[PDB]
Amino acid sequence: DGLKYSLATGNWGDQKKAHQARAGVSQVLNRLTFASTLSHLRRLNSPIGRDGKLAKPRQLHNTLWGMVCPAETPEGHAVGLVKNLALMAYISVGSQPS
Amino acid sequence: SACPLRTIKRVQFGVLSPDELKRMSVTEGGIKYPETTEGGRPKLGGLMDPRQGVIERTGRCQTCAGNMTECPGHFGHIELAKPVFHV
Amino acid sequence: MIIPVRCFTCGKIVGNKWEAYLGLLQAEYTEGDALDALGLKRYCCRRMLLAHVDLIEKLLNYAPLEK
Amino acid sequence: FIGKIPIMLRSTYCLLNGLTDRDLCELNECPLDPGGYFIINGSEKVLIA
Amino acid sequence: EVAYCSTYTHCEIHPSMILGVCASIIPFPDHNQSPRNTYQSAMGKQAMGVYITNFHVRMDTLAHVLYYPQKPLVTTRSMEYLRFRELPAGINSIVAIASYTGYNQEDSVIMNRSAVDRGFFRSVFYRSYKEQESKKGFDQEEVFEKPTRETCQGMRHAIYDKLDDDGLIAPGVRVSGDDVIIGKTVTLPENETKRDCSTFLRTSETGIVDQVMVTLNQEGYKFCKIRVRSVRIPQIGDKFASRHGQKGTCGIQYRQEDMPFTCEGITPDIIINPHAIPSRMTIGHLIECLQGKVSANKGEIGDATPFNDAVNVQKISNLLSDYGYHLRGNEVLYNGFTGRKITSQIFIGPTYYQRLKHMVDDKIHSRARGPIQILNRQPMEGRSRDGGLRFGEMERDCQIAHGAAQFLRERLFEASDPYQVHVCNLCGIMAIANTRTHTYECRGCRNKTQISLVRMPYACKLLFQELMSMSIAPRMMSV
Amino acid sequence: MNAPPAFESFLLFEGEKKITINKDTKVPNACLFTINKEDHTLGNIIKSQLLKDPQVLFAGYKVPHPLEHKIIIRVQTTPDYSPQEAFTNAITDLISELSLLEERFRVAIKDKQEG
Amino acid sequence: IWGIGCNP
Amino acid sequence: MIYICGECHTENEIKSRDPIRCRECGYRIMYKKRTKRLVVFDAR
Amino acid sequence: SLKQRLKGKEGRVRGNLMGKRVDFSARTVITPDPNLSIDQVGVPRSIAANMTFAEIVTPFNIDRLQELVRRGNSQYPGAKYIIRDNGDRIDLRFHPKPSDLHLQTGYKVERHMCDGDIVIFNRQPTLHKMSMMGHRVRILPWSTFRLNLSVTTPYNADFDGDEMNLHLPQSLETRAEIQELAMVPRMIVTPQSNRPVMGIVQDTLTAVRKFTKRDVFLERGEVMNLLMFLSTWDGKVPQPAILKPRPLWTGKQIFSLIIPGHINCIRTHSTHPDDEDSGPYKHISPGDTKVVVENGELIMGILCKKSLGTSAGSLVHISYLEMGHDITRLFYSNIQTVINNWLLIEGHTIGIGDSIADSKTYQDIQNTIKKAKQDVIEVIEKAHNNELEPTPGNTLRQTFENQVNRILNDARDKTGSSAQKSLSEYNNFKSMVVSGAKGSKINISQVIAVVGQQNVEGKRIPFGFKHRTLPHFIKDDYGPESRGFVENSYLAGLTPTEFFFHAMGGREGLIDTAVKTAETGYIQRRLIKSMESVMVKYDATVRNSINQVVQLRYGEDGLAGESVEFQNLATLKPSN
Amino acid sequence: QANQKRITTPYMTKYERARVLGTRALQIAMCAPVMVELEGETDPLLIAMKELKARKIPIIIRRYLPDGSYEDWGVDELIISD
Amino acid sequence: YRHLALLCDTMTCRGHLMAITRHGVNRQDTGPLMKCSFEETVDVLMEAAAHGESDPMKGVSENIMLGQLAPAGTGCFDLLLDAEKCKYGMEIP
Amino acid sequence: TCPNHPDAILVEDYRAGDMICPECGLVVGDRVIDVGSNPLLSDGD
Amino acid sequence: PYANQPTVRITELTDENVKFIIENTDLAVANSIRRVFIAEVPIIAIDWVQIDANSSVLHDEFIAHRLGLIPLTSDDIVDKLQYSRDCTCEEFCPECSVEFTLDVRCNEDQTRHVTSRDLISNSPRVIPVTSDDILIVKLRKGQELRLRAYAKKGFGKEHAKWNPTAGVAFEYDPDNALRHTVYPKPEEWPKSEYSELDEDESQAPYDPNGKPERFYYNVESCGSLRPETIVLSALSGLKKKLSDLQTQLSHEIQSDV
RNA sequence: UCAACUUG
Ligand SMILES: CO[C@@H]1[C@H](O)[C@H](n2cnc3c(=O)nc(N)[nH]c32)O[C@H]1COP(=O)(O)OP(=O)(O)OP(=O)(O)O
Ligand SMILES: [Mg+2]
Ligand SMILES: [Zn+2]
Ligand SMILES: [Zn+2]
Ligand SMILES: [Zn+2]
Ligand SMILES: [Zn+2]
Ligand SMILES: [Zn+2]
Ligand SMILES: [Zn+2]
Repeated sequence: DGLKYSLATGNWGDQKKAHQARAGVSQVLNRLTFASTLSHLRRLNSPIGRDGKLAKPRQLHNTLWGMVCPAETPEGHAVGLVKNLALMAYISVGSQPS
Repeated sequence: SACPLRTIKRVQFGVLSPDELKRMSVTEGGIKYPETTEGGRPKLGGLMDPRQGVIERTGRCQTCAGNMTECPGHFGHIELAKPVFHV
Repeated sequence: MIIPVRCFTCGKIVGNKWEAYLGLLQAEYTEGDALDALGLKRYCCRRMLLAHVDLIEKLLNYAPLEK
Repeated sequence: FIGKIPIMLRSTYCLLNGLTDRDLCELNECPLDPGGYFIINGSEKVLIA
Repeated sequence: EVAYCSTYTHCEIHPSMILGVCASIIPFPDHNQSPRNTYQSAMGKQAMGVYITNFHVRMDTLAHVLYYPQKPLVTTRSMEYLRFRELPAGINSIVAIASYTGYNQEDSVIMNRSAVDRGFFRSVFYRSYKEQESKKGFDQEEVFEKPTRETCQGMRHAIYDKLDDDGLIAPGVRVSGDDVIIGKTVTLPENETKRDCSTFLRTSETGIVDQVMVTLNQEGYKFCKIRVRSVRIPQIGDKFASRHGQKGTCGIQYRQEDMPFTCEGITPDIIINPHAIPSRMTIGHLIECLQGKVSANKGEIGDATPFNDAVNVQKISNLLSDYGYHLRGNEVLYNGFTGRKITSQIFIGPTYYQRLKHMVDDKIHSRARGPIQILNRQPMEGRSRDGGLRFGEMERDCQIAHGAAQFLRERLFEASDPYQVHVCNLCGIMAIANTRTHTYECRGCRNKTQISLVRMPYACKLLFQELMSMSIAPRMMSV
Repeated sequence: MNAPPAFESFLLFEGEKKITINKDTKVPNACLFTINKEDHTLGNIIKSQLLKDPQVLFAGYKVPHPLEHKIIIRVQTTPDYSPQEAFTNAITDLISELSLLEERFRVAIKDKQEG
Repeated sequence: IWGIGCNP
Repeated sequence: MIYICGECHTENEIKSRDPIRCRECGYRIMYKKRTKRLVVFDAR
Repeated sequence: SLKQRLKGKEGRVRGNLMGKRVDFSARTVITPDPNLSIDQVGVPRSIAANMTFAEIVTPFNIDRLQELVRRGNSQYPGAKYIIRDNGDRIDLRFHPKPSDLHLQTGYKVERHMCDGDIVIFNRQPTLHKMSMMGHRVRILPWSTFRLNLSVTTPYNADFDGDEMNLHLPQSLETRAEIQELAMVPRMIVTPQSNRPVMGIVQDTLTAVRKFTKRDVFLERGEVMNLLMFLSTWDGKVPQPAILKPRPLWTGKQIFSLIIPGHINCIRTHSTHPDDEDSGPYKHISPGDTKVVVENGELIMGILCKKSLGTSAGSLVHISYLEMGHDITRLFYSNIQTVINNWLLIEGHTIGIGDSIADSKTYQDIQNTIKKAKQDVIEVIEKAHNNELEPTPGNTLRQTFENQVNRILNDARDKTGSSAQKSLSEYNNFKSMVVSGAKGSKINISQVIAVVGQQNVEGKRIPFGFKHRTLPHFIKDDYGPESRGFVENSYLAGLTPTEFFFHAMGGREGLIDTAVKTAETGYIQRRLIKSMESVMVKYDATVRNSINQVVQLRYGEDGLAGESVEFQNLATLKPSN
Repeated sequence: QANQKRITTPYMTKYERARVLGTRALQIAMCAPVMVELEGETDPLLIAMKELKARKIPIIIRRYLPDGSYEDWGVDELIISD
Repeated sequence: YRHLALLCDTMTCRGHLMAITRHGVNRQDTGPLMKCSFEETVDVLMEAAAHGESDPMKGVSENIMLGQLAPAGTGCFDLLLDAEKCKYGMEIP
Repeated sequence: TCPNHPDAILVEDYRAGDMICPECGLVVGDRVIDVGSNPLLSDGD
Repeated sequence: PYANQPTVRITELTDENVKFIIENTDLAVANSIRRVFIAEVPIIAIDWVQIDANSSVLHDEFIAHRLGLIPLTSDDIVDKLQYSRDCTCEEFCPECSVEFTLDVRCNEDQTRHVTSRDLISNSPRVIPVTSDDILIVKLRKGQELRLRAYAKKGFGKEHAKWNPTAGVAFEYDPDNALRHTVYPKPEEWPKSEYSELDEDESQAPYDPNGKPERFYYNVESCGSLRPETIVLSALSGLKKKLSDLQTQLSHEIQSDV
């Protein structure tokens, strides 16, 4: 029930405690077009609040060259706060340091 | 309907007198019962008082024949055992 | 999903030509040569056969809802 | 038995893993479907990074 | 070369891989303005096409599938890995950048009605409705059955003839708005028989039932999903966009006779205003039209990888010159109405145009004396609930600026929440009033004579009562 | 949902007149003809033939709105000629032209085949 | 996108 | 009241308030069969 | 809590009292319609059928309302309800007894909205007073609201998925208020800037420039067709400008018939040479500029944004000031119709042929860029040798950036000027820029010659990586390409590094738009709330609700902002 | 106030014209007698416009000065803003 | 210039610079309901109740809240019926 | 409860939310639908 | 004040194409004839479909649309047939319609291509231009399509399914001599196939006296009608429209006076 | 009621 609830609701935590829960994770997959499905699967979400209008986290940064698509970002109140991976980008799964 | 139609020309704001609250409230003796349901649906002296307002969109409140439209609702009073600061 | 009858812009019947176009492509004709042989001359008609994607075969792969 | 873990589709532990496209068609699942989403309560949910 | 760096340690596989999935479908992205590539990234997500090949099996809400998807005539090499050819979203369209009748002005688009008749940009909209027969109630059972007006005390006057014995409408039956897709009945506890619990079609769906399924859900209760299919022929409100950020509605639809025609007889499927191009600087659109003309004549799908250096506009123009057309792609057009050659030569070429999900039928709403909210006794909100449009505070400020005091009064009081209250003259607090009894009395004064009727919005009455509950007394005195 | 039926473009609904002739008060010997359920096809031919007439001072056709189906034709003739007469004569001339064209096209067909 | 004095 | 079965495509008549299980396969996903009344489709 | 309910937005105080959801309102997508007049709006039939305006039965209108009642809800020009004298409402949909259908004086029949019903048209956000204007209704057979293109400029609406709200007044009193205060023709001129709000736009402006050229000559039949769409025509064909050899009218001759009444106006075309006024041929202009209208006849000049646009002294502004609002409404509509029907003969287009320039021009652009890059290199070498001297008030880094930006900007502008020289008369980009319908000289320059320097946060592209903009460039590279200068044009295509830098600039643009919307909304609301109650009393003093005198006369001269015009005193400047 | 010493503008304000025409039209719709002979005018608002042109509307406008006094200008006395 | 001068005059009318904020606007001695519509809301109402403030009902927002006709244009004046003119003229209906 | 029709069944309506006498069309009740608006676990709490 | 006498020369006449040149005619008449080709030549096409069983992947309305677009031979019967509105009988009868019936089921493992040949008509004259074949739908094993359809007379103004022509090519003044289109650069533009100029000269010298004449046509057919019959029927139909106008105009003229 | 996702 914990795993199922956190996936279904979109709140990352427990049912009793929503104070530390992070909303926006686990959205419903968009099936309007195959392009929308693929882009929804390969999506990054910056944690900076949308309500804040400070422009530094939104601007495209030089280090996003080849890691994140420069053009593809939502236009509106979330410009630059939602990003899509480039075609060749591969996020590291992780390994032991031993 | 017999009352003449008038337009408010001045609104006077003031703190409600406790005596005025007692007189104005249709509920008498206060809300003695936390439960909202007695005799099945209505709890006299409870949170859902038939005299306080119209319920179920078909009933009529005791004070007036509101029929869910005419009645503006009527206030009730709870007599606190010991006084409490208003925030 | 399936080759459209009657090319949209002009209206020439192009729905009878899809299997012939595929066969000519198998015969190692270039796509332009196949379109020329089929009689498609205006670029509006050639657009229909050249850009068509036959998804109905992929749909036919699935087993029928009622046998 | 200590519980159930939701399974991301077409991962290694899903039933669809290592199935030929014909077999995916036999299960009425599209060969071109990317995978990577959980089916929780009947709706496909995607974990945004 | 002239020495810049002699210590390169790594090399890029290809610069076009910096772009993402949605930006990779843009042809000639480097020839566009940057905000336009950003806008096309968003519009491509909303285009219509076969979303997945197993769409017949799936029962999803709001699924649109185009009749005749086509792969782009001018395609990026990276599109192959996105499988855009396998599952395309859009149709190559003969597009003329011209001003014909003024119905393509702003961003609107004149479309060919004959082409629309021949299947151009036709789509299907499937909507699925789910209902669960819940027996969890102690004495409430939501049985699936066909409600009967005489048997059921609670019922509605919408059409119930469609429902079969199981309470589920059979597939293949047309359903108009306000019809009963699924009939469900809750047995009513006899406190001392039936409150209707059927589900009704969304207004103006006007579709035919496609599939009806009956299963048991996770909870084990009987679960029924019904999918309704509606064909959607393009109209004069639907939104069409190209791959270069040019979005617009359909201004008007002219038949093939009325559309301008080349000497060959080709009439543009879509006419877009020339005024869109210059300010937006989407030259990629123009180069795609040129490459599409060359590709349709040559028979090979054009290459539009972002950074090629082997494809230039001059080379495309020479290639087109070989095939008998003007090198820059312009063509001499004839006016459909009169037959006279248009003095300016119009730029006509095939261009991949998409159809977005936003359609006028889903976005049209009208409200007149509909249902009102419980809390505020104000009109509901939303198209589904027949809600009225909000008259915002900025709107009321505009009306104040006009000086239209009575329109402002009607819109903010009489149209929304008219109401009457009885107020004691001696004390501003409202007084109890029995209209049927014709006895009006005020508590706290023991005064019956001095009561006056006051007309106020119900929201204002609620505000004053909420102030009273906070011990504030908003004594409204007529004097 | 609000789309007009296709047959509305060319079918007169009951109680509608194909031609209504209303005189023009502004200028002498001018009439304004309104043709219902017709399009540029008929209007352009009639206007052209009217312009060919030496006694026709003004001749033009207007579709008031493309969504609606109506032609308004304004004909102004010299004195000793009537706008209605000009309209009738224009229609007769167009019919004669089309009939002669049909005969010659049939002859050309017969000559092209087996000749 | 033009210059420093223009627009971005 | 004839339900086609998803798994084995065999029609099974089910009475009201009867479990939704197809005989000969046991599958619980049934589809209602196409209605007998016919709808006129304009080719347009 | 009670305080929580009242305090926040969407609470009773603001979300349910100051603004609230209303009945008799409709919303749908807006699409263009050149044939509709300025005041008319095209309403779909379904929206018109749902919305009903109650009409009192009078002896005058009892027959018409009786026919509407007989038609019922199903037939479109029908009545949804009958309201009796007692207040009883007879819904005609459910069967009414034939006795009930009978009407007598005092009954109120709720007829369906018909052609000519005044409505209020709104598009959020409602920034200014012109965003809510009263439109007459014309029912047309599709499901989109259709408004004239000139009315788009007040609403700031384009037909790319926009939507608008339709409010139908329900009483004769409020209908009259809209008719006589808020109709579109009455609000052509804004009091904000004493300029006309609405002007000829898009195809009609571009085509009016071409129509008004000296070159345009129209034969007899084309004149017939153009005059057919002129609503105010006297029925008299103007005498052709060229009687022999073949009778040929001129574009200005026909446009003179459109001009209302007798309006006198002198304006200058956009391409007016500065030296022309001083030199000879000042009145016989060689380029056919210096629009002059005498006695409501276009003597000379090429119309453009300046003459027919939304600027003070425009032909439309002088029409509203002199002729009145009604004749000006007819003026707008007639310009649109006649010019749009001429555009079928002439036509407009945008193609790659417009973007491409002569080979010599391309070589000149390339040479300018070459010498600019060399100059930037020389500045860099001076800076490295420390020969550069700091500008007063600026650090050496700041002054180096200043000089480098100056060199790059001069090169950018010079290449743009060369590209603009290359443009022919037939070039359509030039047609749209010269007419003012859309675009700018900058856009042509970027299309043809050089995209320009990409600046983020007021500087060249910053060193996101350690001391270099992108991994491909060498550390400590302050050169032109490294810091963002995009040498290639849009037609030529951006190199990949230039593509990324261009994306950075465009992202800054998008972010600025998103931020400005919210901040400006807050400012606007605060100003309105502070000054909402201030008004001109019958003393003509400007007083607030408290009756405190803000101003003794409005504007210190007691005049309204729309009537005033710019004028020159002419006693001030001259010498004694 | 007295009929003499009227300080307000003789011209009818735009808001006064709007409200007078609307109110008179509402009266005409309720079968009030019409002073001006109608030439086949059925719409109440148009008849009200005709009456306003003839200056026969039977309404006197009471203008409230900010000091609390009022000046009663009949519609005939006011010069039409048109 | 009229629109700029009016804002400047409202800000500096009182003699102290009145910011267009909750503080400056609400401090001015307007009606309590009008203050309630702008920002502070409930707190303004509580203070007004405590001090026995009375709303003059001359403001536009206050009249809009209670559903009465605003004192704005088309509400500044009150029309009266002219009996003598009603008698005169041709009363056709 | 149509006043002119003793013992008349009033048909419900969804468009305006009112019960209407079907034989005369009189609207009895103007806007009397509005919105029209776990007991198993435990009891009243 | 009288009609010009036109002439016609037929340069090419094939089974699907007619090229002819109309001379001594006004531009308005020629363009109207071109317009009548597209929108006012009557043809028989399917307009009513009742689908009994449709197990194909394409939905029912998809099949109906594709069936409508299928051309049907209407060479001689279209003149005899009456419009459904004209016929006195309720719905459809053999005088006002032609009945087509289609029954196909795939029992073989191989995919069955439902083609226009599977459409069966009760009337021999109207056949789906078969005497490859147009593919209506492809059927997997166990999938069945059975439908019944009626075909009605109509013209392209109603729907593009009744459009007799594929492409009507209209061109006048092949070498720009009336300067109806002003080329910015005359040399770049390709010469017309009908152009009579030498290669050196791009445009003919301007002729102020000249007016549009000698209009060039190229009419291609979908097989519904013979390409010659399209032209002849268009001329006859335009003549009928003008005659109906003349009758109604005479009625109005007499009634007013 | 809350959340997210779009549309300007
Ligand atoms: C032109 O200004 C409009 C308006 O100001 C209104 N609007 C839009 N979004 C918002 C928002 O979030 N908040 C508020 N308050 N208003 C908003 O939309 C603005 C423009 O936006 P755009 O720049 O995308 O218009 P294209 O230039 O893109 O037009 P294409 O070529 O697609 O038709
Ligand atoms: Mg827009
Ligand atoms: Zn009560
Ligand atoms: Zn074609
Ligand atoms: Zn009291
Ligand atoms: Zn089974
Ligand atoms: Zn009754
Ligand atoms: Zn028959």
